[PDB]
Amino acid sequence: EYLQAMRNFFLDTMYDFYTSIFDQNVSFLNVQLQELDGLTLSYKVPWPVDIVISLECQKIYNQVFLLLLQIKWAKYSLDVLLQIHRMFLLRVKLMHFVNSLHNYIMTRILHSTGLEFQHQVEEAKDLDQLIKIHYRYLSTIHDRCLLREKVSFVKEAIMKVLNLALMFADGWSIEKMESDFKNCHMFLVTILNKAFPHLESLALS
Amino acid sequence: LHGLLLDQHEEQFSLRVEILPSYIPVRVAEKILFVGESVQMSILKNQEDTFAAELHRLKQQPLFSLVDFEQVVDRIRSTVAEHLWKLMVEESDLLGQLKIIKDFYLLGRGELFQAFIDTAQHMLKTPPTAVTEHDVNVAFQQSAHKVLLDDDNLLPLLHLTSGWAALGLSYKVQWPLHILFTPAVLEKYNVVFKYLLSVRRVQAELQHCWALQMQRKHLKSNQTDAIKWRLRNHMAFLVDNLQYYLQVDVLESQFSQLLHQINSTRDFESIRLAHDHFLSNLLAQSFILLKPVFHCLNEILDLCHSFCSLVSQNLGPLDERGAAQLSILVKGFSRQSSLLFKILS
Amino acid sequence: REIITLQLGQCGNQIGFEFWKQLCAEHGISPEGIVEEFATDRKDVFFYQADDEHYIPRAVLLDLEPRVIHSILNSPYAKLYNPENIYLGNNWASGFSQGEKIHEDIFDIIDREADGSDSLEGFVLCHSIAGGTGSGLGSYLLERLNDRYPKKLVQTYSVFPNQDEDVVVQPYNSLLTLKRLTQNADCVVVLDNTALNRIATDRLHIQNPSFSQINQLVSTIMSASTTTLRYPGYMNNDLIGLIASLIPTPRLHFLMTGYTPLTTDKTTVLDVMRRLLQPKNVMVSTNHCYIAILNIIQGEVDPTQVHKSLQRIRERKLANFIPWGPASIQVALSRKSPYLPSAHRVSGLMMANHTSISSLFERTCRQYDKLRKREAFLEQFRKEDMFKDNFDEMDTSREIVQQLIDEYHAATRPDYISWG
Amino acid sequence: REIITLQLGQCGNQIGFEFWKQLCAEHGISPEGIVEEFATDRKDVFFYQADDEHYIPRAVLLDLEPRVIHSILNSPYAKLYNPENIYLGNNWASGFSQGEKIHEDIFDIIDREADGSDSLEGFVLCHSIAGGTGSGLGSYLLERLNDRYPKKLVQTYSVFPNQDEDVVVQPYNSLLTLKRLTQNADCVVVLDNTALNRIATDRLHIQNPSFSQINQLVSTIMSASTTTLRYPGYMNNDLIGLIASLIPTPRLHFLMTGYTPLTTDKTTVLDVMRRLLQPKNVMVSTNHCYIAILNIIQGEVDPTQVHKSLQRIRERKLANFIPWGPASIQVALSRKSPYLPSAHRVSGLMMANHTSISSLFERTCRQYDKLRKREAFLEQFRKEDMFKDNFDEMDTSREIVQQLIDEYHAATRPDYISWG
Repeated sequence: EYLQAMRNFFLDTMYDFYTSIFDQNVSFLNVQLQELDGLTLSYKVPWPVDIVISLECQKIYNQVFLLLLQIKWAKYSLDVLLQIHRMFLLRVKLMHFVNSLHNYIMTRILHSTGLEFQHQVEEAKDLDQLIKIHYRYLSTIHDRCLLREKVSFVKEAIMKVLNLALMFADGWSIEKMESDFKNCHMFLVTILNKAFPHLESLALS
Repeated sequence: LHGLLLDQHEEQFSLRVEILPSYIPVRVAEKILFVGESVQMSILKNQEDTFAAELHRLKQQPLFSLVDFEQVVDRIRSTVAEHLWKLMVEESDLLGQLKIIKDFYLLGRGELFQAFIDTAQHMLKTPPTAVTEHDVNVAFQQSAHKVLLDDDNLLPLLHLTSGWAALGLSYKVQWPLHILFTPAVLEKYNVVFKYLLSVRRVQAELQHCWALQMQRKHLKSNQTDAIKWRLRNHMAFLVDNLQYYLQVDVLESQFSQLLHQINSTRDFESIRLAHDHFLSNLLAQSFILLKPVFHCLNEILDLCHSFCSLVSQNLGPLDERGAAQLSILVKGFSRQSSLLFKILS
Repeated sequence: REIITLQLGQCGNQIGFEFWKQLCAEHGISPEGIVEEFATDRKDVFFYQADDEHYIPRAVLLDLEPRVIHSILNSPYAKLYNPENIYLGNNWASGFSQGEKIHEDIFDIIDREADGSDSLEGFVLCHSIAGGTGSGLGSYLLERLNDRYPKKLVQTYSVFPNQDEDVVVQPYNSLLTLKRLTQNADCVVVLDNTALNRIATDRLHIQNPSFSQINQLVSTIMSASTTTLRYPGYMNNDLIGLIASLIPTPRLHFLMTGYTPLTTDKTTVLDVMRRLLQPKNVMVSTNHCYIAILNIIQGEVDPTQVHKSLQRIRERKLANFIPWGPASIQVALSRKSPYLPSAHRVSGLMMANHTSISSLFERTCRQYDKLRKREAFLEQFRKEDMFKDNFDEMDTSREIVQQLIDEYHAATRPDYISWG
Repeated sequence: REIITLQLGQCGNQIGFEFWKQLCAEHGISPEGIVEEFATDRKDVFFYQADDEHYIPRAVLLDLEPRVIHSILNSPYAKLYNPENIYLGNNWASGFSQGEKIHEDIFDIIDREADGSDSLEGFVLCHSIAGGTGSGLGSYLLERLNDRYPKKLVQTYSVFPNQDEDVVVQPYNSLLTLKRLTQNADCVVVLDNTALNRIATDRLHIQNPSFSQINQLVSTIMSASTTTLRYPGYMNNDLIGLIASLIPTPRLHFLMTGYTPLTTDKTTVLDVMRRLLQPKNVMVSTNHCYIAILNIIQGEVDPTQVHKSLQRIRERKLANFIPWGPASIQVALSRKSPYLPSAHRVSGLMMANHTSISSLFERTCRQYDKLRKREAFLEQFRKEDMFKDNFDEMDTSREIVQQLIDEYHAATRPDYISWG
């Protein structure tokens, strides 16, 4: 139950939680959590579960939590607004682009393997092999997620389109965003053209 | 009994002259190895104590006789091969896998291997074997998906090492549940698959180059019966269509014999003889064994490719110095077609 | 967050009452209002967490000369909700004027329920296009919500009551109400009772109780549209995040509806996918082309071959999106809720921005145009003359909807790199 | 690949409906359209893989002043197929002119079904030679298919309705339609209802329901002709590969039909081989000689003594092929399909290019010639005069068919090293 609750804390109820961060104070975060970058949010692991759940597991949960905040920042910023017309051209060409991106990280990685991982942890038979079944989930979902492999050839596109989410919020000039976008999108596709088999679930657009 | 290997302490692993007795014949020495290998893969344990008692009885006797001893080793071998046959035929569905092997290797299915030539015509050129290699697998999987087949297409894969005639088919079988299929068996299957692919490839050209009725005599009175290639188009088609209807019988006889033989036998060791005859018959009857007659057939296939290339571009009848090529073609066709009727004499 | 439901008109109050009975059966609440022991999802999107340990639903009922509202009242699902928002002609101008004279106290009803909530996310309106009492009144009060509340979102659920053709003042009321739906609404869900009635008469032997089963269909579509908000899911658990993706331009915001089971009396997602693209599954029906498609699938299936199904549908090569835009089918998956027995629990829905409805807009435009030309079918009531003696509001609605038809046709084409 | 069936005329729609009921009984489909659990062969040659999990057959029904099409409609095999291609005089000129005036919308029906498919291999036409409503209309639209589609193949299934002799305008319509079948068709399957009716009255005691059992015979011949395409075989699983081998010249493309069982109420292939060469087995009947023969045998036999049977037939020395060509009997073997009970499952068919039909062509030529000489049996309707006042189309058809008769006779002889 605790292992379930971790990946539902890091990453309805959480939408109210997110809007207050959309709008540092270390006590405000503490009272909101118990009710995109930075963010001291954590829960203590009691000792009978601290000898199975490791310290470096919380860090991986925090990696994906921080990244999900950045994704939802871009997605929500292009979803909270109601050369001139070209804005709308710049809207849908970017509002799709994050929506596909969020569709890849969650469904292909964090919903397939998690739905399997519940079925995996119920087949463990001791304290000790639970650790190994857990560590053979962490070190591979951390690899499927773009955090440690090719993080300057694929990830930099995801980082540079996050600046567009701030520039477009300011603008709510126009051509200098789509000239950037069509550049980096085709860079991503002409590097993604190597599809290694898992790359194909997004080598699509 | 236990299946233990390396019971020899230097006086899967192969046989050797120091562990091979010659006063006991070699044919029983191979059966001993077979009996030993099969335990690890088994209903030998159930009767095991009975086979212990025999051996213990053979331990007691002060005199040795080959006549009694050979019967005991052959009887143990008989029951072991029966145990293998009982499981592979029924619970691993060996016969249904033979159907798949036939469908994709002897080209006993035609949807994939027509659409694959339709959706890829770039393997006529030499492959870099790293872009073409990805492309052939992509074309294969995309062609299958149009109408059904969400099931299989895990076991068959392509393996490209021109790009049509160095292409292979990498398979997989259940390795614990099948030992009748090893790399060499599927290698023979690869060779026959490539030859049948070559013939299917040239027939696609023949049916494509045929538009004599569609556009080349319809709505036009054309330049035919003045400038024409004499309609050798019809004649080149028949000599391969007939060899090819013959190929159909060459395949189907062996397939019927295999699926008749397997029901009769109930030991796996006899099944091995049946299959090792099946492959050898297919080889020589399709003339895949290198012979001068097979090289005549390959020369015919080369001339067919070269003739189809001309009549493709020609569409409505035209002399573009194509008569120079046509003279070579009629000469070579006459010469080699005459040699096709000295192999029956 | 917290979303308030406003129902007006006789047809709108009927489909709202059916939806509230649907969520009464769906969630763990009595016909009394109290939470039950089979409640735990989010119950604060439509139900005010009241102080009675009752999850009292936020249902604002407004009417003008009510008839069927009394039949709604004498039922155990009209004391299901009672936060004191229950309140007691046939033309657009007459309904507009009658909504003008009594706007203050019902707007005070709106204000009381608005400050009564902890938070506000949207006002969703139950409406029927040219429904008589609903028309005019709904357009006027829709303008007053868009005037008084610019920080909140307005959604409109609207049906077109037509028994396969027809009222001669109906194209005027639909033209004027559609002008209000264009410039005072954020998202409009439009359905055709003709196509739904034909499919309903086809699928079963219902012909006389067609309207009652149509209420069940609309209630299931509404509950499936808000299931990911009511039940703990992942994405767009506010209204605005759901609404934002389908709309590329705030005038193409009219969404076509789809529904996979043609009767409900075990498949993969691939089958229902290749089903619901085809117009045997569309319940509301040059070649007119989708701008963007959103799909929500709710069923008991094992969700990984969805990427495989996207592979298969991609290279089956059925449908293409828009020239100027790199658009995509947008897909969400949810679970079908318990506490209602349904054979074949796989049920699919599509919310899609389609240009085909422009033709149907033009159909209404053509009808209004010919009645404008003949001038014997505007039916000359004194309310229409007193409301507008010049009838230039019809001309304004006509020029706005003609610019809308041109914008539809230019967005279908690659003339949305240019202007039309 | 994927082949679309077009049926027109009353007789053509009847034999098409019989063929579609035959494939409904043959394959694992309901009278509803859905795939069953006894389906798995290829079902995409004639049935569009539709999105209903229904294999909906590709059956394009066209008509002109329909009568029996309504009797086709009120039956459970007219809702077997419904992809929306169902559409609702007695002379060749009148049918030509009536097909001229309505060609656009039915050609749009053809275009809709043509782009509706993933792929296209051929358009196969159900027709009856001088059938009244079918004649003229079918020739005109056949010309329009050959004009509009030069990349696709056209096959024509045609029967000659004659109750053992006769209509006096029938030789004119057959001459004109045969001109269109020569220059606008790729393969024409021609049958004689006289010879088939005589064999049918001989084999059983059917004399009044002869036409209904003739529909069963034509349906079995059609299903056996396409069985190797519908069921997984080896060779010519496109139409064009099957059509290509029998035709040495695109004007000798009219094929004689054969059928081995004379009634169907265990033999080797040798017996049915030496049977089907002899004209007791030919259902459509100097010495006129075969150019090429193709045989398809479907039965439950053990296929190796086929080479032995070819040995025996070779040196029985029955038949010789053509002087100029080194031709050969071409043979394919298939299995008779399940889900229809048939005593003596051995059934043989021959598709053969024969010059004997030239005599029958000349028979029609002679009939037309004598009616051309007398000029009291052209029956002088105003449609024929308005279509062609000079009647030079009959002269063009006559000179083309006379060149065809001469080409037939020269191909029989060794004067196809020369020209005739």
